[PDB]
Amino acid sequence: FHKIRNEDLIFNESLGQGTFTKIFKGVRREVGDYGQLHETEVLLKVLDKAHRNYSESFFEAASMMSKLSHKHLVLNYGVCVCGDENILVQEFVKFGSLDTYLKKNKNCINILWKLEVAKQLAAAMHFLEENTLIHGNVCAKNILLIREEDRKTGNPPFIKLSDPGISITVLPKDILQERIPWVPPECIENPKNLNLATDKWSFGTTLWEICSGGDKPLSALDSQRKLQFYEDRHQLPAPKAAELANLINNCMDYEPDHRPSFRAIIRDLNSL
Ligand SMILES: Nc1nc(Nc2ccc(S(N)(=O)=O)cc2)nn1C(=O)c1c(F)cccc1F
Repeated sequence: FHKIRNEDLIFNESLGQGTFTKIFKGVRREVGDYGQLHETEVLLKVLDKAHRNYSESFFEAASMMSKLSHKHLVLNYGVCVCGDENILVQEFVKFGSLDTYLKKNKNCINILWKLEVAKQLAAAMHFLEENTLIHGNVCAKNILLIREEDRKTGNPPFIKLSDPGISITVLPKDILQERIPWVPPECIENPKNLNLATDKWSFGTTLWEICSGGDKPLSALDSQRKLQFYEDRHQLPAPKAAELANLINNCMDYEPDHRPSFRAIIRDLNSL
C-alpha cells in the first residue's frame, strides 16, 4: 500500500460511520501526471482509536480490493498511518451509497435501472469469483454510484463495489447477528465458514435492497428474532416490484453448495 503523509490530507465533512470507523470527505494534495499539482477529492476511512486492535483486518479489507484491478471495484489511493491514525485513502464516488440513492429517488427508478445495476454488480462478483477472491460484505451501502442514468443520451447508471471493511471473521457475534440477513446462516453458525458462497447469499440480499427502494430487510426484527429467522429457514418476502424475487431466493439458498455461480446469475439477469 502506498503511504500518504498526514500533511497532504485535509479532513472535511463527515459522511457517516462504518463498523469501528468514522468516514469523512477530504482532499489529497499530490503530484500527478506530468508533474502537475492536484488537490484531489478523496474518501477517508478512519479506524477508531479505541479499536486500533482491528488495524490489520481493517487494512486487509482494502488490500483485498487492491489485489486486482477492475472497472467495477473502488480504487484505493493508499493509507495514512502517521501518528496514532489508521486511515484508508479511497476514491471519492460522486453520488454516494446505493441504499441512500434508492431511498431518495424511489419514484424515479424503474425495473430497467435496477436490472442494469444488478448486472453490473453481478459482473464485479463474477470477476471476483473467477479470481477466487472473497468480498465478505456485499450490501447496498457498499455499492457506490459513479454516474446517474441519463435517458436523454441513453447512458446507463454506473456503479462500483466498495471494500468490505473489517472482516466478519473477527467481528463480535452481536454485530454479526445484527447483520442478518446479509451474513449467511453458515457464517452465523461459524464465521470461519466465510467462503465464495457467502457473497452469493449476500448478493441476493443486496438485490432485495435494490428492489425495495432502499429498505432494510428484517429491520423490524431484533437480533434474537433474526437468529430465529435463520433457525426456522425463512426467506425474505418478495419486493413489491418482484421481478427479481426468484433470483433473490435462489441466491439466498440455505445450502451454500447449491447457490448458483455468478455466470449463471448473469445469464438469468440477461434473460429478463
Ligand atoms: N468511496 C466512497 N465514496 C463515497 N462518496 C459519497 C458518499 C456519500 C455521499 S452523501 N452526500 O452522503 O449522499 C456522497 C458521496 N462514499 N464512499 C464509500 O466508500 C462509503 C461507503 F461505501 C459506505 C458508506 C459511506 C461511504 F463514504
